This record gives sequence, C-alpha cells and structure tokens, in this order.
Amino acid sequence: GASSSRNGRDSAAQRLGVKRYGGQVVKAGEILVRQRGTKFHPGVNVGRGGDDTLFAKTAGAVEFGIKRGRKTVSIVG
Amino acid sequence: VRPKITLACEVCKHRNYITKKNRRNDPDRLELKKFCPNCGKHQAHRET
Amino acid sequence: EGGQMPIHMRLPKLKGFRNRFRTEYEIVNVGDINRLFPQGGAVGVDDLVAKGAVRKNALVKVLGDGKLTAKVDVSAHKFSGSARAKITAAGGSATE
Amino acid sequence: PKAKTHSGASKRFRRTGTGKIVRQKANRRHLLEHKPSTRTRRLDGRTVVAANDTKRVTSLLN
RNA sequence: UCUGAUCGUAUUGGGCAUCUAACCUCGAACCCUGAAUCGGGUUUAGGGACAGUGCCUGGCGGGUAGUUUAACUGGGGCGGUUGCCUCCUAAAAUGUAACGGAGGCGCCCAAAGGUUCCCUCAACCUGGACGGCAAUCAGGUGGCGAGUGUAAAUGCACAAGGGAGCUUGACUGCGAGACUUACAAGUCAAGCAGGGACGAAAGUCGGGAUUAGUGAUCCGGCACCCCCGAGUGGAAGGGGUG
RNA sequence: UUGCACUACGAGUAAAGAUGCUCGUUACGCGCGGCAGGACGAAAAGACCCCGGGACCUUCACUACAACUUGGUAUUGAUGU
RNA sequence: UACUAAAAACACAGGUCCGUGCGAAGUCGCAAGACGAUGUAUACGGACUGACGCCUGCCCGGUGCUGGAAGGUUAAGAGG
RNA sequence: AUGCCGUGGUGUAAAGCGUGGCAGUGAGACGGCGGGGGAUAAGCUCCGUACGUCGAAAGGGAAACAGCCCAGAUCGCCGGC
RNA sequence: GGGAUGAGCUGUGGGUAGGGGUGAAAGGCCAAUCAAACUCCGUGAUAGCUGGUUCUCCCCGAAAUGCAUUUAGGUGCAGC
RNA sequence: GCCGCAGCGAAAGCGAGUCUGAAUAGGGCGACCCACACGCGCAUACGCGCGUGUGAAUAGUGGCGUGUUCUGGACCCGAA
RNA sequence: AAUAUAUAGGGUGCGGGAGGGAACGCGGGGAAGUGAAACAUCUCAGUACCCGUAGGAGGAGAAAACAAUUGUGAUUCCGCA
Ligand SMILES: *C(=O)[C@H](CCSC)NC=O
Ligand SMILES: [Mg+2]
Ligand SMILES: [Mg+2]
Ligand SMILES: [Mg+2]
Ligand SMILES: [Mg+2]
Ligand SMILES: [Mg+2]
Ligand SMILES: [Mg+2]
Ligand SMILES: [Mg+2]
Ligand SMILES: [Mg+2]
Ligand SMILES: [Mg+2]
Ligand SMILES: [Mg+2]
Ligand SMILES: [Mg+2]
Ligand SMILES: [Mg+2]
Ligand SMILES: [Mg+2]
Ligand SMILES: [Mg+2]
Ligand SMILES: [Mg+2]
Ligand SMILES: [Mg+2]
Ligand SMILES: [Mg+2]
Ligand SMILES: [Mg+2]
Ligand SMILES: [Mg+2]
Ligand SMILES: [Mg+2]
Ligand SMILES: [Mg+2]
Ligand SMILES: [Mg+2]
Ligand SMILES: [Mg+2]
Ligand SMILES: [Mg+2]
Ligand SMILES: [Mg+2]
Ligand SMILES: [Mg+2]
Ligand SMILES: [Mg+2]
Ligand SMILES: [Mg+2]
Ligand SMILES: [Mg+2]
Ligand SMILES: [Mg+2]
Ligand SMILES: [Mg+2]
Ligand SMILES: [Mg+2]
Ligand SMILES: [Mg+2]
Ligand SMILES: [Mg+2]
Ligand SMILES: [Mg+2]
Ligand SMILES: [Mg+2]
Ligand SMILES: [Mg+2]
Ligand SMILES: [Mg+2]
Ligand SMILES: [Mg+2]
Ligand SMILES: [Mg+2]
Ligand SMILES: [Mg+2]
Ligand SMILES: [Mg+2]
Ligand SMILES: [Mg+2]
Ligand SMILES: [Mg+2]
Ligand SMILES: [Mg+2]
Ligand SMILES: [Mg+2]
Ligand SMILES: [Mg+2]
Ligand SMILES: [Mg+2]
Ligand SMILES: [Mg+2]
Ligand SMILES: [Mg+2]
Ligand SMILES: [Mg+2]
Ligand SMILES: [Mg+2]
Ligand SMILES: [Mg+2]
Ligand SMILES: [Mg+2]
Ligand SMILES: [Mg+2]
Ligand SMILES: [Mg+2]
Ligand SMILES: [Mg+2]
Ligand SMILES: [Mg+2]
Ligand SMILES: [Mg+2]
Ligand SMILES: [Mg+2]
Ligand SMILES: [Mg+2]
Ligand SMILES: [Mg+2]
Ligand SMILES: [Mg+2]
Ligand SMILES: [Mg+2]
Ligand SMILES: [Mg+2]
Ligand SMILES: [Mg+2]
Ligand SMILES: [Mg+2]
Ligand SMILES: [Mg+2]
Ligand SMILES: [Mg+2]
Ligand SMILES: [Mg+2]
Ligand SMILES: [Mg+2]
Ligand SMILES: [Mg+2]
Ligand SMILES: [Mg+2]
Ligand SMILES: [Mg+2]
Ligand SMILES: [Mg+2]
Ligand SMILES: [Mg+2]
Ligand SMILES: [Zn+2]
Repeated sequence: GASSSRNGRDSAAQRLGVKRYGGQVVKAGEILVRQRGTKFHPGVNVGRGGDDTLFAKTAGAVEFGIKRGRKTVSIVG
Repeated sequence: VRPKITLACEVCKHRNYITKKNRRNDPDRLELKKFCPNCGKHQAHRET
Repeated sequence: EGGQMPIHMRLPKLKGFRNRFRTEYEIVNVGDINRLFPQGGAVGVDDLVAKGAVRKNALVKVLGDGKLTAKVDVSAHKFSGSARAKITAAGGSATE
Repeated sequence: PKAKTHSGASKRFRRTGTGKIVRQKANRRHLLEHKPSTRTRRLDGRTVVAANDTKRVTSLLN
C-alpha cells in the first residue's frame, strides 16, 4: 500500500466569531467579537485588544453599524 | 546563538530581569534602563 | 485516572513548611466574658475552663470580638491589642 | 484497622475555614523567560478545586 | 636568614639484592600405630615476607538471574504517522471523523520593540551617457493588482506598508468583568498606584498586524529576602521571592 | 451423546446455508436388514490468525551477581645498597 | 526422536588447530577432597572436518585470541 | 431558505438550574436528507442532522421479515369508531 | 523385514537428582506427564479475560458521544 | 484523649481580621441578621451609623440502622 | 611416644549429654507469587520456610535515661498521642 499520509495533520479550532450579538446587554469587560485581524472595528466604548479581541469598556447594549466601509461594533451607554 | 542573559542592577546588583540577546550581533553586554524594585526607581542594568 | 498524570501529580506542592515549635493558643473573645460573667469580678484561666469557654491545660488568649459592658479583672496569657482597649474602657485591668 | 490518608494529595490540597478545598497552579516553576508577566501573575496564588474534581479530591484527603 | 647547589646526623617512604623466624610443600624418614597411600606431632630437605586468605578497590563477565522490547492500522507484519500553527472537507454561529486534500513550526529582531512626525506603492507609457526586458533620473497614467522577518487564512492604502528624530513599557505592585473548557491548561482585559519613555498637548506604551517558535509534576543548581534554627547562642539544613 | 418431539420436501425469508417461519406440493400407523447426503453430526473451552499473560532460548538491549583478575592494607619480619 | 520422522542426521577410524610441565589444564565442590591418573607432551582435555585418492588459492581492514608497553585516559590508598 | 444568539407578548404541571447520595454507559445498527474515502460499487466505511425507529417496543400492515409505514400494551368485556 | 562373535544381548547388586542428572545429540529420556519432573507448603497465587450471582410488586428510566490515556474489547472526568 | 469552641499566613506572628504590597490602592481567604419599635447625622416615604428588644435562626456531638468507600481472600468459580 | 624437660595419645573410676512434644519465646539465615495497571529501586516481608536453643513462660531491666531551664527517676504490657 502506498503510504499516502503525506498530509494527515491539522491545528486546533480556535473558537473565533461573534460572541455577543446586537441588542444584548453586556457588562464592563465582556468580549464581543473574537477574531483574527480587524474584521470588525472598534467604535464607541469598545477597545480593540492585543490580539484584536474587541472587548467592552462600558455596560450597555451592543449595536453593529457601518463607518465608511469598515463595519464597527459600538455600545450605547 | 540566542542565550538567556540576566540583567542585574548597577547599584544594588539584584538580578531583576531576564531576556535574550543575539551573541554574534551583540558581542558586548547590554546596557538598559529598567525599573529596580529595591531602589524604587529606574537604574542602569548590565548583564552578568 | 485511567493512565494520564492524575490530579495529585499534575499540581505542584503547597509552598512552605510546617513549624515544629509553633505554640497554639486557645481563644476566648471579650464578647464572651460579657455573656458568661455579667456581674464581673476576677476572671481567671481556671474560671474560664469550668464555664466551658475554653479547653483544659492550654494557654488562653483574650481577643476582642463583641461588646463588653461588665467590669472584669482578667488574668491570661498574651492579651490582644484590641482587647486591652475594651477591657480598660469599662474599668478593668489585664495582667499576664 | 484505620484509614490511611493519601500522603501525596495532602501535600497539594488544604481546607479553608468553611470547607472549600484550595490548591496551587501549575506552569510556574521553570521555563519562565518566555512567559510574560500577565501569565505568571494569573498563575500566582491559590484557586478553588473545580466542581467536577471535588469528589475525588475530598476522598483522598480522608 | 632567603632563591639555588652540595655535605652531614636522625627519622620515614618506594625500588632491587641477600638472610630466616612468621607462613607454605601431595619432598623424605620416624612416632601415636596393634591392622593406616587419612590425620596430627617431632626431625630434616626446599620455598619465603612472595604466595594464599580477610577487608577495601577498578577491570572483564549471556557463565548465570530477574525483566522490558509502544499504540494507531478497513486482520497482523512491512511502510508511514504521533505535539503545536493555517486553509479546505465542515452542510452561511460555535464544534465535527478517516492511513481525506494542501502547506508550515522547535525561530529570528537591541530594532524588525515604545513613541512622535512625515510619505505612498507595483505594473505600464514617453524622454535619457555607458545602460541591455529590468540598476539610477525626469514627467505622465495608476485606489491598491505591490508590500508585511517567516506557512496559510483573516487583515491592512485611514495604513498594521516606506522614511527619520529621541528612547527601553521586551516594566514592578495588582486587576473589576469575560472567552474557551471534563479536568490540568490556554486567551483577552478597561482601569488604580509607583517609577519612566516619547509628545506643545490630548494621550499612547505590561514586546513584535494577528494566530505556531514549545514541556506538567518531582528532584536539584544559583542570586536575593533574613521566615524556622531539634537545651541555649550560632551554624548545618529547610522556607519564601526571582 | 442427549433443551424438547405425533423431527417431510421444493422455491423462498431470516444472524445472509431452516425438520420447527411464509406460500404451496407430497406423505396410512409401527417395526427389521442396509447406505452414509444433512442434522453447520459426536469427540477435544482452535494447535493456524489476532489480543492479554506465561515460559524457555539468543545477543555489541537494561540492571545485577558467581567465577577469573588488578592495586592498597592486615597476617608481615631482619640487614644491606 | 519409549507413543506419527531410522534418514542424506549422530557416531566412527583418519586430519588439523588451540590449551596443559604435573595434587597439570579441564570439570564436580563455598572449602577440604575427588575425577583427570595409580597417566606425564608418541599423554590428556577442548573445538571443527570425517575411510581412502588428488588437493586445500587470495584477504589481518571488522570482531576475537596471543605477545609487547612508547605515549594518552583511568579506582581505592597515600598527600592535605 | 433553514439553523443560531438576544429581547417583548402569549401558551404549556411532571420543563430548566444549583448542590449532595447512588449509578450504568463509553463495541452501536438500519432508514430519510447533506457530504468525504471507494470505480459518485457494496447489507462497505468515516462524519453532520431539537431527524426517525430498533437497541429497551408488544399490537396492526409489508406473504414470511430488530431498524420501513400506522400506532406507544395499567387490568377486565362474546360493546362501538 | 534389519543385527545375530559384537561399538553384541542379558541377570543380579551398586552409583549420578531438578536449572540438576544423563545423552553415538532427537530438546531425547529421568515411574503411562518434560523447552526445566513429582509431592507438600507460601496459597483462597494473579488474570484489564470468559463463565455464574437464587422472592415479589410499585414509580421513574439511559448510553454506545466528547477529552485524556503503554491508550483503542480497560479506565478517569464531562454528557445522558 | 478525640470532635465542636476563630480565622488568616511559608513561617515569625497578628487576630474579627489576616497574607501580598511603598500604599488609608485593589484582590484572595474568613467573619458580619433590619421582618418591626425608638433615639439620632438624617433619607420624600424607603437607611447607613448606633443603643434597649419585637426577643431575627443558628449547632454540634455520641449511639443505632442504611447506602457507598478503605485495609484484608472481600460476590463466587478458573489458568499457564 | 618420636625426645631430653614435657605434651599428644593410652589405662582406671566417678557424673552428665543424645531423642521426642500442639502452640508460645529469644538469637541467627531468609524467598516468591502479588502490589506498583509494565518493571529494576521500593513493596509483599523480616512474612513463608530454615538453623541453633530454651523455660513454665521467655526476652528486657536498676540510667553513658529522658527532658528543657520548674521536672520525671529500673524494665515489660495495654490505651492514647
Ligand atoms: C493453515 O491453514 C494451517 C492450519 C491447519 S488447517 C486449518 N496451519 C498450520 O497447520
Ligand atoms: Mg483550523
Ligand atoms: Mg502579543
Ligand atoms: Mg546592532
Ligand atoms: Mg503515558
Ligand atoms: Mg521556584
Ligand atoms: Mg517573570
Ligand atoms: Mg537472559
Ligand atoms: Mg496492534
Ligand atoms: Mg494492514
Ligand atoms: Mg462553521
Ligand atoms: Mg451549520
Ligand atoms: Mg512536516
Ligand atoms: Mg523606530
Ligand atoms: Mg510602519
Ligand atoms: Mg521578555
Ligand atoms: Mg482576574
Ligand atoms: Mg504613571
Ligand atoms: Mg516632556
Ligand atoms: Mg494599559
Ligand atoms: Mg509572527
Ligand atoms: Mg515522579
Ligand atoms: Mg540550637
Ligand atoms: Mg542558609
Ligand atoms: Mg509577588
Ligand atoms: Mg414420516
Ligand atoms: Mg430450503
Ligand atoms: Mg418450510
Ligand atoms: Mg410450529
Ligand atoms: Mg432403520
Ligand atoms: Mg457404517
Ligand atoms: Mg460431515
Ligand atoms: Mg462438530
Ligand atoms: Mg477459545
Ligand atoms: Mg563478548
Ligand atoms: Mg589480591
Ligand atoms: Mg590482598
Ligand atoms: Mg518415533
Ligand atoms: Mg518409524
Ligand atoms: Mg581424533
Ligand atoms: Mg585445577
Ligand atoms: Mg600440540
Ligand atoms: Mg578451531
Ligand atoms: Mg560433518
Ligand atoms: Mg590489529
Ligand atoms: Mg473506549
Ligand atoms: Mg466508540
Ligand atoms: Mg457512528
Ligand atoms: Mg453498516
Ligand atoms: Mg444515517
Ligand atoms: Mg448519503
Ligand atoms: Mg463495521
Ligand atoms: Mg424510544
Ligand atoms: Mg446492549
Ligand atoms: Mg415492532
Ligand atoms: Mg410488527
Ligand atoms: Mg402476519
Ligand atoms: Mg366502521
Ligand atoms: Mg528374522
Ligand atoms: Mg539380507
Ligand atoms: Mg543374519
Ligand atoms: Mg529442534
Ligand atoms: Mg515418560
Ligand atoms: Mg521454571
Ligand atoms: Mg501472601
Ligand atoms: Mg481470583
Ligand atoms: Mg415511562
Ligand atoms: Mg463515568
Ligand atoms: Mg493553618
Ligand atoms: Mg481585604
Ligand atoms: Mg449489620
Ligand atoms: Mg531438646
Ligand atoms: Mg519482586
Ligand atoms: Mg515478578
Ligand atoms: Mg505488577
Ligand atoms: Mg494487572
Ligand atoms: Mg529472665
Ligand atoms: Zn538597584
């Protein structure tokens, strides 16, 4: 048998994606969209983070929107 | 070629920090200002 | 645990030692001198044993939890800092 | 006879005043150069044994 | 009296030679012994501080002894594989298998980190000494087709890409609240204080556009703190922090 | 040897090869001598193959030991050079 | 190979090599003691070929065996 | 399109969650739908599916026929649909 | 059918004992058993492996997946 | 004598607190009753602080029974 | 006796020992299966077995003792720690 296990390996899935959706009350510090890069950008009361994690700075409701093409994540305080 | 060097202070000689330098690019010992918790202020730091 | 490194070998040991010469003290609060001795008077180490507030043949140590209103003259080992205050605030004393 | 306690697990767990079982945290003994100080501080101190381990850990202290 | 040479007395250690008295002889004779190729004793002939044995010590040692010699697997063997990182399979949250389809990692950087200010590329068209398809120059057109230390994905022209000045936050004491998760682990973190760096300020900075560049516990090593110190004072050892 | 018993056959169906299930076809009840196609017949908890254990054998697999062997020291002394 | 294998296998006389100088070497024994042997290198033990005839080539790098000791490395003890 | 997370109405007894005592299980199979391996072969194999059934499910139908369709046996009845 | 004056066959008495004997070598034989005999004892050896585990009714009622594993027919923890 | 009676900390030690820390910063672990009257800084009515109660609900420990677990052969039978 | 002092050995008369027993005691020798989910350190276990040797019991015993600043005052055995 031809030992064609030349490619039999994978990394671990990193559980990315959006974690708190729109119209959802968050606390101060809650991680909203964990992601690679800035697929989503920080808006009002949202910080980016070290590995582009987009947490929360102030409690409130989460709403998504557009700001010159780049789509943003903001929190109404 | 990238050893772990330690950075001691120049007043109290406490070994506060550890980092890596390159040994061929930097044959002489590094000098950096770092915070010294004994002295409570930034002092100089050479290697050992 | 089936073969893997178990819960009592993954984890590090708790830091530090156990002191071989540690002298333990038995505890009475000054808020229990008030409830057990409302008339006040002399409060010895032998009187606290018979009233059930402390064990036999051990060193007592008065601490300062609770209120004190009676006027007691208590003899003990090693009074606390906040218990010399509440005892002399009513007119008593505290001897070693 | 008489139940012997497990000598290993009693050097790694201890009890608080209410009955919680605390422990220390791994990954903080050597190879500490490449670990930043946000990681060696998260591994500092003591935490409570998790809710799923606390049956087997109790039965080894007794 | 010192460097060095030599001489002398005493003491002790190593070689070589001789001696006999420890020890050794399955060399001989005699006696216990009446019947003795055992044994012991006396005498003699040789050996001799060697050998043998005891304690310590290195070598050689399948002669012998106890045991190990991995799992996956379209039956086992042979071959290949085992952890981390990225894509697709994966059915528009997350997750998802096969010896399914592709590739990378066990680093590198004292600036390729922090900050402040400024800049816009590749390709193509026209002109130009050597100069060529393509070095350097000038002008047009060019909205991202170049570039990112390193694989791919998600990003990035507002730049995270190109350039320069000053620097060391590639910090110490911490951390509300979350992601992920059987557990052990892993990830993010506003903000407070000390002490700094850049900036006129606002402010940003707890390494690097982001996700790999790694290893639990146990047992040890070093620097510091001076916590316990087996009667006491020390010390030995142990403890904490890094 | 033996779970039973007033124990047919065909084409099917089913743990994929049916005396026992379905649809049919055939067969009066019970004995005696024969034959050996089936009852996956009887005997041996498969010797092959795999998984776990065991044994014994091998060797430049690991760790030990007997034997052989090195030196120091005791038994071990004297006089020379 | 008592109980599925009698053979081309084992033995054999013959050949060679290695060991042994004599309570030998080898073996059974912790030892004494024994066999070897009431034998002494034309003998005894170990290995491999196997009557006889013609013959038995080349390699000493590898691993053994034998001999040597210049230099390198190396234990206890002495030294402190 | 579905699925997923949040929230406001309405609906539904034997739903959800925290913490203890005691478990078993960790060999799954077929059918519908979406796919990988295989020759778009297998009663083949490996995954997805608030999909079903069997496992652990009798009763009726598919001639017979664990997994397909209808339907979930508390017991009685010589009653109806 | 092979040997049948020979390395013959045989009687009686004696010797060698288990990691040992004995073997003209087959792992043969050592009391109908031998790649390490038999008996007793340690001993009720251990077996992630197979088999078995006895009266009734009432209520509720799964799983055959994930993670790790000298792990894949075992087990810990989660799910139910 | 054991368990309850105060905990925190590596320990010295301090104690309703305590360890880390330069911290009258933050965290870890541990203590800490408003359902009502009244006084009082005084809250719109609603409560922080603080006294008398209206008289808030604490609590352990020793037997015995049951389920599971631990050391023993440990539910029973079986190797080589 | 060899051999002189003498001894080894020989003659004679008195006493004693040998062997056995179910457990217990003291001194000495000393496994393995098993447990470690393998195994070598460790365990099992100073157990089984073995040897010497008792006594009605034996061993131990009259401080080269502990303790920690006051003290206890031979040993053995049971309960705690
Ligand atoms: C192989 O077939 C054979 C088995 C006996 S017949 C089933 N192997 C060895 O004899
Ligand atoms: Mg991935
Ligand atoms: Mg980073
Ligand atoms: Mg440089
Ligand atoms: Mg492992
Ligand atoms: Mg450390
Ligand atoms: Mg650090
Ligand atoms: Mg062997
Ligand atoms: Mg296998
Ligand atoms: Mg195969
Ligand atoms: Mg998805
Ligand atoms: Mg989906
Ligand atoms: Mg590779
Ligand atoms: Mg720069
Ligand atoms: Mg830049
Ligand atoms: Mg660093
Ligand atoms: Mg935190
Ligand atoms: Mg500051
Ligand atoms: Mg300035
Ligand atoms: Mg910050
Ligand atoms: Mg990188
Ligand atoms: Mg270990
Ligand atoms: Mg001392
Ligand atoms: Mg020290
Ligand atoms: Mg610290
Ligand atoms: Mg008939
Ligand atoms: Mg038929
Ligand atoms: Mg039929
Ligand atoms: Mg019938
Ligand atoms: Mg008939
Ligand atoms: Mg017949
Ligand atoms: Mg047949
Ligand atoms: Mg049969
Ligand atoms: Mg079988
Ligand atoms: Mg050899
Ligand atoms: Mg010698
Ligand atoms: Mg010697
Ligand atoms: Mg035969
Ligand atoms: Mg024959
Ligand atoms: Mg010959
Ligand atoms: Mg000899
Ligand atoms: Mg010769
Ligand atoms: Mg030869
Ligand atoms: Mg031959
Ligand atoms: Mg040579
Ligand atoms: Mg399994
Ligand atoms: Mg499975
Ligand atoms: Mg499946
Ligand atoms: Mg199938
Ligand atoms: Mg299906
Ligand atoms: Mg399909
Ligand atoms: Mg199958
Ligand atoms: Mg059902
Ligand atoms: Mg089943
Ligand atoms: Mg049915
Ligand atoms: Mg039916
Ligand atoms: Mg029917
Ligand atoms: Mg009708
Ligand atoms: Mg004949
Ligand atoms: Mg003939
Ligand atoms: Mg004849
Ligand atoms: Mg053979
Ligand atoms: Mg026989
Ligand atoms: Mg054996
Ligand atoms: Mg036993
Ligand atoms: Mg058993
Ligand atoms: Mg039900
Ligand atoms: Mg379970
Ligand atoms: Mg404590
Ligand atoms: Mg606090
Ligand atoms: Mg009972
Ligand atoms: Mg006797
Ligand atoms: Mg053993
Ligand atoms: Mg064994
Ligand atoms: Mg074992
Ligand atoms: Mg086992
Ligand atoms: Mg006595
Ligand atoms: Zn300093």
